Amino acid sequence: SNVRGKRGKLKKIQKKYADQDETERLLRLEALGTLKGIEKQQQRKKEEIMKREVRE
Amino acid sequence: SATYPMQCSALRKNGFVVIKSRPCKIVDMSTSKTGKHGHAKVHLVAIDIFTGKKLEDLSPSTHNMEVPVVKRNEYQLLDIDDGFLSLMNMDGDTKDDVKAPEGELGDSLQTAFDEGKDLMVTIISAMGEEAAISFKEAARTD
Amino acid sequence: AISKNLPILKNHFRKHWQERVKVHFDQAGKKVSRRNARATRAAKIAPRPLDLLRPVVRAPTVKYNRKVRAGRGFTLAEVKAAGLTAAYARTIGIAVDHRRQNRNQEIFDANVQRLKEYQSKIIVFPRNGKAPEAEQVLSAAATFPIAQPATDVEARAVQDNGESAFRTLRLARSEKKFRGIREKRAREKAEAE
Amino acid sequence: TVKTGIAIGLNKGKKVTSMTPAPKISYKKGAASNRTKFVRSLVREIAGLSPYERRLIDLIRNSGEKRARKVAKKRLGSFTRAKAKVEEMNNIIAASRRH
Amino acid sequence: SKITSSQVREHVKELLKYSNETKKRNFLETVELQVGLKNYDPQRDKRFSGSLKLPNCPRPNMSICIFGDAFDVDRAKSCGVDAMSVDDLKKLNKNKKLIKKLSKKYNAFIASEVLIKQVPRLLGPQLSKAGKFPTPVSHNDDLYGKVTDVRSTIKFQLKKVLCLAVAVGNVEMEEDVLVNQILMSVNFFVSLLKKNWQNVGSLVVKSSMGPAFRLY
Amino acid sequence: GNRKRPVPKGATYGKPTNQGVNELKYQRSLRATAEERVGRRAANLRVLNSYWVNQDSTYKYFEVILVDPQHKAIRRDARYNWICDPVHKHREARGLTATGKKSRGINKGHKFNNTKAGRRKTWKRQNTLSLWRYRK
Amino acid sequence: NPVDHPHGGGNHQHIGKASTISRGAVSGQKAGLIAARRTGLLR
RNA sequence: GAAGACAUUGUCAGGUGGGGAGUUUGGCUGGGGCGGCACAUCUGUUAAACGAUAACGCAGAUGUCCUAAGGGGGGCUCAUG
RNA sequence: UUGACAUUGUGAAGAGACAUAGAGGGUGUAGAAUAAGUGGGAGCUUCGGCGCCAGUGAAAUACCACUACCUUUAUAGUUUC
RNA sequence: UUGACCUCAAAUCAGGUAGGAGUACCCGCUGAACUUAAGCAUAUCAAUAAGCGGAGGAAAAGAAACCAACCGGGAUUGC
Ligand SMILES: [Mg+2]
Ligand SMILES: [Mg+2]
Repeated sequence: SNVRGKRGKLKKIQKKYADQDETERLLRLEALGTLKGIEKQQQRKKEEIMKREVRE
Repeated sequence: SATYPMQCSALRKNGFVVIKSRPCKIVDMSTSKTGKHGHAKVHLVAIDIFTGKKLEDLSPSTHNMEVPVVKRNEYQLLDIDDGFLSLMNMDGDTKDDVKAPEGELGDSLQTAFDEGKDLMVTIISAMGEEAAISFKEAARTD
Repeated sequence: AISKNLPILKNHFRKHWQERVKVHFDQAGKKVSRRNARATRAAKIAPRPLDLLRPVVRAPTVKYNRKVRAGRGFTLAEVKAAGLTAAYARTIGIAVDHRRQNRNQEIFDANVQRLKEYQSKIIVFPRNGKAPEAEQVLSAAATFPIAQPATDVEARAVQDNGESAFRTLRLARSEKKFRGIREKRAREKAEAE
Repeated sequence: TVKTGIAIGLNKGKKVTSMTPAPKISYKKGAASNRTKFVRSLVREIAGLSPYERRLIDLIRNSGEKRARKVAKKRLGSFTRAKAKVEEMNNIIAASRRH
Repeated sequence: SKITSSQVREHVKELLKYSNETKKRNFLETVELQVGLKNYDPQRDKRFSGSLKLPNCPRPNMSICIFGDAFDVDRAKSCGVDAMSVDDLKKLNKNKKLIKKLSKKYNAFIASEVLIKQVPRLLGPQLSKAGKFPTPVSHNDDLYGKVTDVRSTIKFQLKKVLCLAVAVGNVEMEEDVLVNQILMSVNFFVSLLKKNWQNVGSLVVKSSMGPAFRLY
Repeated sequence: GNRKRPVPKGATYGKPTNQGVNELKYQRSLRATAEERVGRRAANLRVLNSYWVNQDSTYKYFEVILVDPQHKAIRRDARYNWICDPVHKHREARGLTATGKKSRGINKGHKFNNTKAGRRKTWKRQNTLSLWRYRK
Repeated sequence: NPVDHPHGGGNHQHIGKASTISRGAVSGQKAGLIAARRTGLLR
């Protein structure tokens, strides 16, 4: 929360996503496709480790 | 100078252009008349050499587009450590400033250096940024 | 546009200049009405001389300081040396300027002398009685003309002592030019321990 | 300051005998009177300090007169007003230290 | 230049005063410049590398090996410098323990233009890992002259650590020579460095078995 | 604040040097328009002066002094009966108050050569072509 | 006709540019699907 | 009641902005357009044995290269058979 | 649309960043050991001991300094969130 | 309870005053483009035309927070 360009995102969640529950949150991020992006970023970390393992 | 002007009609396929201040290499050129009376317009589709993105621009044919200077240079590997290649020039000069490739080219180069071939690396210079594009093996002078 | 060998002209007539054209057809009639105004003013102030007394005073710049001319009014120091107050001088017809100063004794003495001659020449009437009529003149400036002072006599003896008056001017310009660098060198020489 | 008699140089001009006229009273407009000094001291006692003057007091106490003059030059208009303001604030610091 | 010549002269004076008179050491003491650069990133910024040849040698006696051909070895007999031939390098047969022993034996290497191609093929990349890579020499040039040159080389290369160090010279040299060499080395360092004299973190002069002295 | 140019949808219909809408400034002062509105409110009075009292982000606050030229205490009292002369009707509308002369630029000096006797008067005076009977 | 709408004109009735319009668009431009997160018929 | 020193408002600053404004969109030319450059130049010829001389005449060329491929001196003679 | 300043006052906590005063800290394996790296260094010694040749390890060890990264206290501190 | 003060009102309260016209000249605000640049965007036209507010026989300005640099001048206006 002390890295650059995070408080600009944190303002919008207080503005429009204050009254929300986790079922709706999961539904909306699944309907907007950000969850697939998070999954692929963690996957890219997994092949980053995995390629080093195959090299060894 | 680093870059020199050219005409759109003077450009042709497999040549370098500057599109949005990026060195790009053309894959497609198409000219269509604007109006029956008017001059034709050139639609250019090109690929950035460093990043691989596809960039297109359309212009008048008489318009002048910017063209980079691209130099391809031949070197021998010394070591691959920390993502930075170390190369060796003819007359014995050495550079370590080149970063290692990050794709399947970099993976194949890493495996080839691990299993011990003598690798010939082609690195290109265009507009002050440097990268490696391809590697071969020296068939003679082992 | 540009043509044969002629000088480059600059005629500023690109606005609507024909809307502002003043032709002085009324020069002669304006002069006649101006003389009529002077005569009716003189008849209105029938003993008084139609203009105030002005001091002699030295013209400002280096182009014109060789000449002397008329000022706005006398200095308060000048009228106190003449021996009358500023309010009384304004009532008896002397222009007083509260904002000029006396730095020149010759100009001061000339203006004091001029006030003395004016006080000798005028007649001041009593405020109540007889009014002994006295046939006005119309120009205090013409009765007290401004005279250029005689600066020198027309024949003298030659006093030559070998400086040529060109070396003097050149040396004065040179020492003005190299003044401040010499005190700079003197200051650093003094503070050199 | 007498003239030299010649047309150029340091003191160029014609030598005329001077008069040194009486001083004008308008030349002493900015002179401080006893009554206005008393009024200014009393209202300074009554009103105290403005916020920029308080933070200037902190700048002489902590960061020195150079940073104090830089901040006062930014705050007021000119460097002259900044120097006078820092000087009078240093006087307030000395007087309050005596208090 | 933020650093001034008179300050360099002063700091050199107490440095040589401590090294020579007060606590003399039996081994000859090398004067070291240790630098640290500021607001710089090894990963993103360009990795600067450069070399300069000092007029008077910092290290006259440092061990150097010449990889060389027949002509180079025959000249190296006259030069008096240690050499192994291409046949000797083939003998070595890419054995890691012995080539590591050679790398710790010799600080500097000089190789011929012909054989500099297969110096990596016979020896491998552990020379580039150590940072001692052979310098090219030709048949035309003088080997002993280039030995003096390599012994007087000063090299700045970024690598990964944001602090560098070079050996300006000996304690035993004359004061003006030491001042001139440290000044030209600082000037060469800031010439290689981008945004010069502001990405200089710290400059330290020291002598071997001596305390540090800080020049800005 | 500024004076927004009153044009429909910002279209000025001219050369690009006149396309500015937002950052344009009114040539008179807020003190001037304040006392002019006060004079329109009390047209039977005469505006003498005005002074600042307060402000915030939205408004500036002025107090306007006005004198009644029909009251006998101002018809008499020769120090003030000059305001009863008909040449002083709406001095604040003609720019004859203190801030009006400040905004018109009426001051002595070399810094006021454009505006010293009236800007339009000087412009007419130095754009007039003067021809005499005997042409000089 | 193109004087009357962004979609007007052409020798065939077609939109031309994309019909999804930015939320930061101005009056006279917001004609179409304003700030659409997705389009099309989902199944 | 709600909200609260945050919105709002004012002034600057960055982004976005054919919704709108203003303007531009070469020349030669066996009509214009496409093509070409005959648009700044160089060699030979047309060219009519001084000089000059046209066509979208013919055959070509230029926007470079060279610390020697510049300057001086010495020695030697080349292609080919 | 975004930021700053003003409107704009009154109170508490919790983090973070600098200045300059000082502290300690670094364990894949192998290797006598806990190898942050660099650079010098063949002699330094206070013990006549530690390095050096030699072992292992990418990196070697005394004796010197430097630079990061960490944790760590304090200022009539400077500040931001 | 009574009498003040402050502030704010109401009266077909006593007496007054403003509006509109004219607008050649005057004092301000606001404000173009045609045109010229042989094109055109800064510029020019022009601190103009059109629009709005306000006076008088004139208006405005006016008795230095001036000009100067000289041996200094001395409100404003006009030629
Ligand atoms: Mg407004
Ligand atoms: Mg359409």
